Amino acid sequence: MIQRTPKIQVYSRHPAENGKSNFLNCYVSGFHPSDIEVDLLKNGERIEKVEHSDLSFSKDWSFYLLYYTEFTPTEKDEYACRVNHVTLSQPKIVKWDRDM
Amino acid sequence: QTVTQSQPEMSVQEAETVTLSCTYDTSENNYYLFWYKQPPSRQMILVIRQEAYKNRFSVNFQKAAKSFSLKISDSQLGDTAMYFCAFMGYSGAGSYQLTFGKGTKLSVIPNIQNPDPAVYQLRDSKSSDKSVCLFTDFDSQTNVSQSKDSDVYITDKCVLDMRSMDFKSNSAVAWSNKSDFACANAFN
Amino acid sequence: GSHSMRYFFTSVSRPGRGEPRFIAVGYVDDTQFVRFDSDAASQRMEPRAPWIEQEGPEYWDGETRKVKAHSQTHRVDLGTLRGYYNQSEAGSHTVQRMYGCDVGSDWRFLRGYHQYAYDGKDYIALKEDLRSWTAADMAAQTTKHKWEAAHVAEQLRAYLEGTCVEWLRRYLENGKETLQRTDAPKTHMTHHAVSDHEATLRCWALSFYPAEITLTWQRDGEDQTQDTELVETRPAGDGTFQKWAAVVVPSGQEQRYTCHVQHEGLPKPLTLRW
Amino acid sequence: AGITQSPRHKVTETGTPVTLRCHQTENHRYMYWYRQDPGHGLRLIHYSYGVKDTDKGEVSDGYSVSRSKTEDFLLTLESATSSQTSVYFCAISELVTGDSPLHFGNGTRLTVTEDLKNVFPPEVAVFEPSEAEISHTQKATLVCLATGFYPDHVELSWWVNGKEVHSGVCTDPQPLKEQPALNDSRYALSSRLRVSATFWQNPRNHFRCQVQFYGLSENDEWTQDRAKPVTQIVSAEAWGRA
Amino acid sequence: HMTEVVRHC
Repeated sequence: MIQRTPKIQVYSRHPAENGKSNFLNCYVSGFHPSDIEVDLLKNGERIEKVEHSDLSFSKDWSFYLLYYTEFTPTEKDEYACRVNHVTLSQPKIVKWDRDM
Repeated sequence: QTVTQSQPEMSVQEAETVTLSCTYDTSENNYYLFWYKQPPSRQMILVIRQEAYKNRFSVNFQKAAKSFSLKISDSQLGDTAMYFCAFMGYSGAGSYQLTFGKGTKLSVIPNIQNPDPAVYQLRDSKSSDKSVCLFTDFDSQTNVSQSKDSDVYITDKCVLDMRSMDFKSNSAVAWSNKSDFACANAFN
Repeated sequence: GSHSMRYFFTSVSRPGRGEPRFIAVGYVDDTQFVRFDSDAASQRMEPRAPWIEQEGPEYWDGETRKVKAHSQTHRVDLGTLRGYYNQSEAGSHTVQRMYGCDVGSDWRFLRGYHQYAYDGKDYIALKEDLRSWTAADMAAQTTKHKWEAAHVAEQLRAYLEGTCVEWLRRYLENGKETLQRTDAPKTHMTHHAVSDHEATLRCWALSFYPAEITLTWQRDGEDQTQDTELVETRPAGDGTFQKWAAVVVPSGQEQRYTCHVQHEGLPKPLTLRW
Repeated sequence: AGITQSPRHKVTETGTPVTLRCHQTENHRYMYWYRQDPGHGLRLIHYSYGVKDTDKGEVSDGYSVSRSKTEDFLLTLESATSSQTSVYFCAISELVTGDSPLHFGNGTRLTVTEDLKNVFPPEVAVFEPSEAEISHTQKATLVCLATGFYPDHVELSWWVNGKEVHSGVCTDPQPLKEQPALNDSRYALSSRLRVSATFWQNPRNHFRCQVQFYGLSENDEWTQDRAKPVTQIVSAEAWGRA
Repeated sequence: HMTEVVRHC
């Protein structure tokens, strides 16, 4: 079988206005198999109350999940997504860049 | 899912027709139903099959009514058996298996052409001073009393068929462990 | 526009741990409205969208019965497939099922489908006309004969042509505010210098529903396929979606490049320039 | 169809472990163990959807199953209880549909006795036809009485001049309990064979009642002075009388 | 509304 690495996207639900409540999403898609560890990071450490969508999959059979939490963005505070999966040599981290 | 045979026991006269009832419960659109015949050999013999999607023995499959009666016309004595109704699911409850009803013991009854009810004392072939009482040749309507005393044993009725002479006769047997037992009083 | 109802089932064996994980989710176009998780405590089909909540007990008891029937079938199937392929009890494997129906603008039946995959690869599938299976392997050939014997395609076809569309029609009515809306893309472009001589142009589309969208880059009126990067369309989290396409361009040539946005709630495609 | 259950007859002491073996030649995926009991039809004990894949029926408890190979489905009772006196049926199916039905084996009569000492082989006696019956009907009825056996695992058959007969025969459908108040009462069973007066009165005719009995095996302990109540045939006989 | 039509492969 073909194992497929996750494609990772960190982003906010609404355009980020410093000092307005938002949601931080980390959407992982295109992976297989289904088992995956995903962490939302505030300055390189795990946030505790992180919700996730119900596992589903695309026409090509590959899986996708949305992990999302609540947060208000500050100017200084770094946010990232930490993903691990059988297809990675080591946890992969993707920084949230609101300027994309 | 469940199957219902409401009549545990039924009788029919030989050559006549009888209908055994069977209802079932299911929440599924597709499923299968079965009648099994179990003769005294104890074998489970498949007799009827029915798929819900779509000869002396016949079924009246009423899917809306969830009814699946078995009709035996022209009953032979060989039809004396326990008949089971069985349900088999498609994907839902009880799929990949059979769920049975409780069964109907059918007794096919022969006509006694010349009744001649009488009690006879038989003696052991071995010099045994032991004896047996035979009550035989009574008509099919005769019900055989159960043993009044616990020292006295009485069997159910039993029909033998002397094919050679187109002859049938009922009998029961009674013996006692007690000495001085009288055959004349056995069946009273 | 066109609409669809699709259910998705995922079954994952866990050697040494007991029962496989089973997850089911049901969608109307791109809005999930039900789910079941073998690991949640309810063991019931659960609502996930406001408009399905109107269904009363018989609907819920039914879908729970059905979803469990799927769960049990998959559970066996994992064991059966391992045998079909003489694989060991050691590794985790995946069964996936997806079926549903599509209807047109008239809400009339367009097409149905039912496909099944083991370990992320096509195993067996109903053909377009819902009358026969396509089974590439020998294992799938074995399955194909079993499903023929149990009139699976005949009964599936009746479902996909009738029940599947009748309930989609019903869902589309019951949730017409949710489901029948068209939210047009909000668009913008960003610009970041890559090197002395290159810059990234990124074309942004936000808060659109349905998820179907096309984003195309264009140099000098011609379709770009070189230096062009398109991410996976991604859920915002409020029932809308986002997508961007980027293109690397030589510095001072930016005005050579147009982005083109196509979506159901745009009467005309949008041409964005930097 | 091609099922064989092993064994076909068994008596087991309360608290002993016992295994029933269902064997198929068919290589079919689905196997079942049901038990048949008066007032319950057949109830599913366990089933198996494939190798090493077994689950519980509605009368699961007290019983384990094993599906090592495809060909064998083994029913095991850790600690025998009297409640597990029943008739056990194995079943086989290829696809489990209308056209691929369950096929049953021939069954296993198992009784759980409180003590192996309770097991007794039958005594058999033939009773000669009553003179009054001959002069009254021009027929003669022999009676065979098999008594004192336990468990009720017997087959009674009549033999006339060394061939088995069926015509003119009828045997109690069920044996009778001699001491109905004992959970482990010994059993009695009777049968009649009826011939013409002519036939009975012909001294050339030989009549034998044969009772096949299923009792302890070679592998069963026996410490009692009376002979071991092994599987055996017991017979009584009579010659025609002029 | 799910289907009932699923069978062991």
